[PDB]
Amino acid sequence: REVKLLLLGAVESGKSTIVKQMKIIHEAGYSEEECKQYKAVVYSNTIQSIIAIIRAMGRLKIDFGDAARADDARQLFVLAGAAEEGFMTAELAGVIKRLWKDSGVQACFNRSREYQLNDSAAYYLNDLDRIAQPNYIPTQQDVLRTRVKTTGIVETHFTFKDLHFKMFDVGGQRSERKKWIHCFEGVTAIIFCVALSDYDLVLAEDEEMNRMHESMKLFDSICNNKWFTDTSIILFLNKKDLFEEKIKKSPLTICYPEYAGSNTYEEAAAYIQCQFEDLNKRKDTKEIYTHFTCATDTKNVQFVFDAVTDVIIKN
Ligand SMILES: Nc1nc2c(ncn2[C@@H]2O[C@H](COP(=O)(O)OP(=O)(O)O)[C@@H](O)[C@H]2O)c(=O)[nH]1
Repeated sequence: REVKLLLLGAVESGKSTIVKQMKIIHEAGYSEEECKQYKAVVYSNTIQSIIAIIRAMGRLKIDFGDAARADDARQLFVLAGAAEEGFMTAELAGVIKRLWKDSGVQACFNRSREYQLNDSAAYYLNDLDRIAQPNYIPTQQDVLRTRVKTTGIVETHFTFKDLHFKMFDVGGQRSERKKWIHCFEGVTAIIFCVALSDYDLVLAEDEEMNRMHESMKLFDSICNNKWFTDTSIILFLNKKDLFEEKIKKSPLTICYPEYAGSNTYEEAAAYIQCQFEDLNKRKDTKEIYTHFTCATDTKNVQFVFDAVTDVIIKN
Protein backbone atom coordinates (compact mmCIF):
# COMPACT_ATOMS: atom_id res chain seq x y z
CA ARG A 1 0.00 0.00 0.00
CA GLU A 2 1.16 3.56 -0.72
CA VAL A 3 0.63 6.16 2.01
CA LYS A 4 0.51 9.81 1.04
CA LEU A 5 1.69 12.28 3.71
CA LEU A 6 1.37 16.06 3.52
CA LEU A 7 3.59 18.17 5.88
CA LEU A 8 1.88 21.46 6.68
CA GLY A 9 2.82 24.39 8.78
CA ALA A 10 4.09 27.91 9.10
CA VAL A 11 7.54 28.98 7.99
CA GLU A 12 10.41 27.61 10.03
CA SER A 13 8.33 25.05 11.88
CA GLY A 14 10.64 22.18 10.82
CA LYS A 15 9.23 20.77 7.62
CA SER A 16 12.43 20.28 5.53
CA THR A 17 14.16 19.07 8.66
CA ILE A 18 11.63 16.26 8.93
CA VAL A 19 12.05 15.53 5.18
CA LYS A 20 15.85 15.39 5.76
CA GLN A 21 15.31 13.08 8.74
CA MET A 22 13.43 10.64 6.48
CA LYS A 23 16.42 10.35 4.15
CA ILE A 24 18.80 9.75 7.08
CA ILE A 25 16.57 7.17 8.86
CA HIS A 26 14.75 5.47 6.00
CA GLU A 27 17.10 5.90 3.08
CA ALA A 28 20.77 6.32 2.37
CA GLY A 29 21.46 9.31 4.57
CA TYR A 30 23.96 12.10 4.04
CA SER A 31 27.27 10.99 2.52
CA GLU A 32 30.61 12.69 3.19
CA GLU A 33 30.48 14.28 -0.26
CA GLU A 34 26.79 15.14 0.17
CA CYS A 35 27.55 16.96 3.40
CA LYS A 36 30.31 18.97 1.68
CA GLN A 37 27.48 20.65 -0.27
CA TYR A 38 26.27 22.34 2.89
CA LYS A 39 29.78 23.52 3.83
CA ALA A 40 28.64 26.76 2.29
CA VAL A 41 25.13 26.89 3.72
CA VAL A 42 26.71 26.48 7.12
CA TYR A 43 29.06 29.37 6.56
CA SER A 44 26.30 31.56 5.15
CA ASN A 45 24.03 30.58 8.05
CA THR A 46 26.79 31.55 10.53
CA ILE A 47 27.73 34.82 8.93
CA GLN A 48 24.12 36.01 8.82
CA SER A 49 23.48 35.10 12.44
CA ILE A 50 26.34 37.16 13.81
CA ILE A 51 25.53 40.07 11.43
CA ALA A 52 21.91 40.11 12.71
CA ILE A 53 22.97 40.33 16.35
CA ILE A 54 25.59 43.05 15.57
CA ARG A 55 22.91 44.88 13.55
CA ALA A 56 20.35 44.52 16.34
CA MET A 57 22.72 46.00 18.93
CA GLY A 58 22.37 49.37 17.28
CA ARG A 59 18.61 49.00 16.86
CA LEU A 60 18.38 48.12 20.56
CA LYS A 61 21.08 50.61 21.54
CA ILE A 62 23.38 48.07 23.16
CA ASP A 63 27.11 48.62 23.54
CA PHE A 64 29.98 46.20 23.05
CA GLY A 65 31.60 45.10 26.26
CA ASP A 66 34.98 46.17 24.84
CA ALA A 67 35.29 49.08 22.34
CA ALA A 68 38.03 47.36 20.40
CA ARG A 69 35.12 45.19 19.22
CA ALA A 70 33.73 47.97 17.03
CA ASP A 71 36.82 47.40 14.92
CA ASP A 72 35.81 43.76 14.57
CA ALA A 73 32.24 44.69 13.77
CA ARG A 74 33.59 46.87 10.93
CA GLN A 75 35.89 44.10 9.75
CA LEU A 76 32.97 41.62 9.57
CA PHE A 77 31.12 43.77 7.07
CA VAL A 78 34.29 44.11 4.97
CA LEU A 79 34.89 40.40 4.67
CA ALA A 80 31.15 39.64 4.34
CA GLY A 81 30.33 42.66 2.18
CA ALA A 82 33.01 41.52 -0.28
CA ALA A 83 32.26 37.82 -0.71
CA GLU A 84 29.18 36.71 -2.58
CA GLU A 85 29.13 33.15 -1.28
CA GLY A 86 29.43 31.57 2.15
CA PHE A 87 33.14 31.06 2.69
CA MET A 88 35.31 30.97 5.83
CA THR A 89 38.89 31.96 6.60
CA ALA A 90 41.02 32.17 9.69
CA GLU A 91 40.84 35.98 9.96
CA LEU A 92 37.06 35.90 9.58
CA ALA A 93 36.87 33.17 12.18
CA GLY A 94 38.78 35.36 14.63
CA VAL A 95 36.53 38.35 14.11
CA ILE A 96 33.40 36.32 14.63
CA LYS A 97 34.83 34.55 17.61
CA ARG A 98 35.85 37.74 19.45
CA LEU A 99 32.44 39.24 18.70
CA TRP A 100 30.53 36.13 19.78
CA LYS A 101 32.48 36.12 23.02
CA ASP A 102 31.69 39.71 23.79
CA SER A 103 29.40 40.66 26.68
CA GLY A 104 27.42 43.34 24.84
CA VAL A 105 27.07 40.90 22.01
CA GLN A 106 25.79 38.22 24.45
CA ALA A 107 23.40 40.76 25.92
CA CYS A 108 21.91 41.45 22.48
CA PHE A 109 21.84 37.70 21.89
CA ASN A 110 19.70 37.11 24.98
CA ARG A 111 17.11 39.58 23.71
CA SER A 112 16.80 37.75 20.38
CA ARG A 113 13.00 37.58 20.66
CA GLU A 114 13.10 41.23 19.69
CA TYR A 115 14.72 40.57 16.35
CA GLN A 116 14.84 37.81 13.72
CA LEU A 117 17.66 35.36 14.39
CA ASN A 118 18.22 31.91 12.87
CA ASP A 119 17.43 29.31 15.62
CA SER A 120 20.75 27.62 14.94
CA ALA A 121 22.65 30.84 15.28
CA ALA A 122 24.14 29.76 18.58
CA TYR A 123 24.92 26.15 17.70
CA TYR A 124 27.15 27.04 14.74
CA LEU A 125 28.68 29.90 16.74
CA ASN A 126 29.59 27.71 19.68
CA ASP A 127 31.33 25.26 17.31
CA LEU A 128 33.01 27.88 15.10
CA ASP A 129 36.33 26.44 16.16
CA ARG A 130 35.23 23.22 14.49
CA ILE A 131 33.32 24.52 11.45
CA ALA A 132 36.08 27.03 10.76
CA GLN A 133 38.65 24.31 9.99
CA PRO A 134 40.35 24.38 6.56
CA ASN A 135 38.91 21.00 5.56
CA TYR A 136 35.76 21.19 7.69
CA ILE A 137 33.04 18.84 6.45
CA PRO A 138 29.52 19.31 7.82
CA THR A 139 28.13 16.53 9.99
CA GLN A 140 24.56 15.20 9.79
CA GLN A 141 23.58 17.52 12.64
CA ASP A 142 25.16 20.46 10.88
CA VAL A 143 23.04 19.64 7.84
CA LEU A 144 19.91 19.16 9.93
CA ARG A 145 20.63 22.57 11.48
CA THR A 146 21.03 24.48 8.22
CA ARG A 147 18.45 26.96 7.01
CA VAL A 148 17.34 26.82 3.39
CA LYS A 149 13.90 28.14 2.36
CA THR A 150 12.18 25.47 0.22
CA THR A 151 10.28 27.30 -2.50
CA GLY A 152 9.10 24.34 -4.48
CA ILE A 153 7.02 21.42 -3.38
CA VAL A 154 9.48 18.79 -2.13
CA GLU A 155 8.64 15.07 -1.96
CA THR A 156 10.20 11.81 -0.80
CA HIS A 157 9.53 8.18 -1.13
CA PHE A 158 10.69 5.73 1.43
CA THR A 159 9.48 2.35 2.54
CA PHE A 160 8.62 1.45 6.15
CA LYS A 161 6.76 -1.69 7.43
CA ASP A 162 5.92 -3.03 3.97
CA LEU A 163 4.21 0.37 3.51
CA HIS A 164 5.44 2.81 0.92
CA PHE A 165 5.21 6.48 1.88
CA LYS A 166 5.25 9.62 -0.24
CA MET A 167 5.89 12.73 1.81
CA PHE A 168 5.01 16.09 0.34
CA ASP A 169 6.34 19.35 1.73
CA VAL A 170 4.43 22.26 0.23
CA GLY A 171 5.66 24.98 2.55
CA GLY A 172 4.02 27.77 4.49
CA GLN A 173 2.56 29.82 1.66
CA ARG A 174 0.77 26.87 0.07
CA SER A 175 -0.37 25.63 3.43
CA GLU A 176 -2.38 28.83 3.43
CA ARG A 177 -4.08 28.68 0.01
CA LYS A 178 -7.59 27.67 1.03
CA LYS A 179 -8.45 26.67 -2.54
CA TRP A 180 -5.25 25.18 -3.92
CA ILE A 181 -4.84 22.82 -0.95
CA HIS A 182 -7.97 21.10 -2.34
CA CYS A 183 -5.78 19.20 -4.82
CA PHE A 184 -4.72 17.10 -1.78
CA GLU A 185 -8.27 16.02 -0.66
CA GLY A 186 -7.61 12.20 -0.30
CA VAL A 187 -4.36 12.35 1.72
CA THR A 188 -3.93 9.51 4.11
CA ALA A 189 -2.34 11.67 6.78
CA ILE A 190 -1.33 15.27 7.31
CA ILE A 191 1.54 16.14 9.63
CA PHE A 192 1.06 19.67 10.93
CA CYS A 193 4.18 21.26 12.40
CA VAL A 194 4.14 23.88 15.09
CA ALA A 195 7.18 25.61 16.57
CA LEU A 196 6.62 25.78 20.31
CA SER A 197 9.46 28.27 20.68
CA ASP A 198 7.57 30.90 18.68
CA TYR A 199 5.23 31.79 21.56
CA ASP A 200 7.16 34.94 22.42
CA LEU A 201 8.00 35.87 18.85
CA VAL A 202 6.64 38.47 16.53
CA LEU A 203 6.23 37.83 12.82
CA ALA A 204 8.94 40.06 11.25
CA GLU A 205 7.26 42.16 8.51
CA ASP A 206 4.21 42.25 10.77
CA GLU A 207 6.40 42.73 13.92
CA GLU A 208 3.36 42.86 16.25
CA MET A 209 1.76 39.69 14.83
CA ASN A 210 2.46 36.78 17.13
CA ARG A 211 3.53 33.68 15.23
CA MET A 212 1.98 30.97 17.42
CA HIS A 213 -1.35 32.65 16.85
CA GLU A 214 -0.80 32.69 13.10
CA SER A 215 -0.08 28.97 13.30
CA MET A 216 -3.09 28.44 15.56
CA LYS A 217 -5.22 30.18 12.91
CA LEU A 218 -3.85 27.96 10.15
CA PHE A 219 -4.31 24.79 12.21
CA ASP A 220 -7.92 25.83 12.52
CA SER A 221 -8.25 26.11 8.70
CA ILE A 222 -6.92 22.64 7.90
CA CYS A 223 -8.30 20.82 10.89
CA ASN A 224 -11.84 21.93 10.22
CA ASN A 225 -11.58 21.55 6.47
CA LYS A 226 -14.18 19.58 4.55
CA TRP A 227 -11.61 17.91 2.28
CA PHE A 228 -9.78 16.19 5.18
CA THR A 229 -12.42 14.51 7.35
CA ASP A 230 -11.20 11.16 6.06
CA THR A 231 -7.68 12.43 6.52
CA SER A 232 -5.76 11.79 9.78
CA ILE A 233 -4.38 14.88 11.53
CA ILE A 234 -1.04 14.56 13.28
CA LEU A 235 0.29 17.48 15.27
CA PHE A 236 4.00 17.87 15.78
CA LEU A 237 4.49 20.41 18.54
CA ASN A 238 8.04 20.89 17.28
CA LYS A 239 11.12 22.56 18.87
CA LYS A 240 10.40 21.12 22.33
CA ASP A 241 14.11 21.59 23.06
CA LEU A 242 14.23 25.34 22.53
CA PHE A 243 10.84 25.56 24.38
CA GLU A 244 12.29 23.82 27.46
CA GLU A 245 14.99 26.43 27.66
CA LYS A 246 12.79 29.47 26.79
CA ILE A 247 9.89 28.68 29.09
CA LYS A 248 12.09 28.93 32.18
CA LYS A 249 12.78 32.62 31.42
CA SER A 250 9.98 33.82 29.14
CA PRO A 251 6.44 33.39 30.45
CA LEU A 252 3.64 31.90 28.43
CA THR A 253 1.52 34.93 29.36
CA ILE A 254 3.31 36.79 26.56
CA CYS A 255 1.49 34.51 24.14
CA TYR A 256 -1.60 33.66 26.23
CA PRO A 257 -2.15 36.45 28.81
CA GLU A 258 -5.13 34.47 30.10
CA TYR A 259 -2.72 31.71 31.14
CA ALA A 260 -3.04 31.01 34.87
CA GLY A 261 -1.08 27.80 35.36
CA SER A 262 2.59 28.00 36.23
CA ASN A 263 5.49 28.43 33.87
CA THR A 264 7.03 24.98 33.86
CA TYR A 265 7.68 22.85 30.78
CA GLU A 266 4.93 20.33 31.76
CA GLU A 267 2.16 22.81 32.48
CA ALA A 268 2.92 25.28 29.69
CA ALA A 269 3.37 22.64 26.99
CA ALA A 270 0.10 21.02 28.01
CA TYR A 271 -1.52 24.43 27.70
CA ILE A 272 -0.33 24.76 24.11
CA GLN A 273 -1.57 21.25 23.09
CA CYS A 274 -5.03 21.94 24.51
CA GLN A 275 -5.22 25.34 22.70
CA PHE A 276 -4.57 23.53 19.44
CA GLU A 277 -6.65 20.39 19.93
CA ASP A 278 -9.59 22.56 21.02
CA LEU A 279 -9.72 24.25 17.63
CA ASN A 280 -11.05 20.93 16.31
CA LYS A 281 -14.84 21.33 15.84
CA ARG A 282 -15.72 17.72 14.92
CA LYS A 283 -13.95 16.77 18.19
CA ASP A 284 -16.78 14.22 18.44
CA THR A 285 -15.95 12.27 15.30
CA LYS A 286 -12.40 13.51 14.54
CA GLU A 287 -9.35 12.77 16.71
CA ILE A 288 -6.07 14.66 16.58
CA TYR A 289 -2.86 12.84 17.40
CA THR A 290 -0.39 15.12 19.14
CA HIS A 291 3.36 14.60 19.45
CA PHE A 292 6.12 16.71 21.01
CA THR A 293 9.19 16.58 18.85
CA CYS A 294 12.71 17.74 18.13
CA ALA A 295 13.06 17.46 14.37
CA THR A 296 16.90 17.67 14.56
CA ASP A 297 16.96 14.69 16.88
CA THR A 298 17.02 11.64 14.67
CA LYS A 299 16.24 9.32 17.63
CA ASN A 300 13.17 11.37 18.46
CA VAL A 301 11.83 11.64 14.90
CA GLN A 302 12.36 7.90 14.57
CA PHE A 303 10.57 6.86 17.77
CA VAL A 304 7.83 9.31 16.95
CA PHE A 305 7.42 8.23 13.33
CA ASP A 306 7.22 4.57 14.36
CA ALA A 307 4.29 5.79 16.43
CA VAL A 308 2.65 7.77 13.60
CA THR A 309 2.90 4.79 11.25
CA ASP A 310 1.33 2.50 13.87
CA VAL A 311 -1.75 4.74 13.85
CA ILE A 312 -2.10 5.10 10.11
CA ILE A 313 -2.11 1.33 9.74
CA LYS A 314 -4.78 1.03 12.41
CA ASN A 315 -7.14 3.45 10.66
N1 LIG B 1 16.85 23.39 17.94
C1 LIG B 1 16.04 23.06 16.91
N2 LIG B 1 16.18 23.48 15.64
C2 LIG B 1 15.22 22.98 14.82
C3 LIG B 1 14.18 22.16 15.19
N3 LIG B 1 13.36 21.91 14.13
C4 LIG B 1 13.94 22.59 13.19
N4 LIG B 1 15.02 23.29 13.49
C5 LIG B 1 15.54 24.43 12.79
O1 LIG B 1 14.58 25.33 12.31
C6 LIG B 1 15.09 26.18 11.24
C7 LIG B 1 14.04 26.09 10.16
O2 LIG B 1 13.53 24.75 10.04
P1 LIG B 1 13.03 24.21 8.63
O3 LIG B 1 12.91 22.77 8.82
O4 LIG B 1 13.89 24.86 7.60
O5 LIG B 1 11.57 24.74 8.60
P2 LIG B 1 10.53 24.95 7.41
O6 LIG B 1 10.62 26.43 7.05
O7 LIG B 1 9.25 24.55 8.07
O8 LIG B 1 10.94 23.96 6.42
C8 LIG B 1 16.27 25.43 10.75
O9 LIG B 1 17.37 26.11 11.29
C9 LIG B 1 16.09 24.11 11.46
O10 LIG B 1 17.25 23.35 11.67
C10 LIG B 1 14.05 21.73 16.48
O11 LIG B 1 13.17 20.99 16.92
N5 LIG B 1 15.03 22.23 17.29
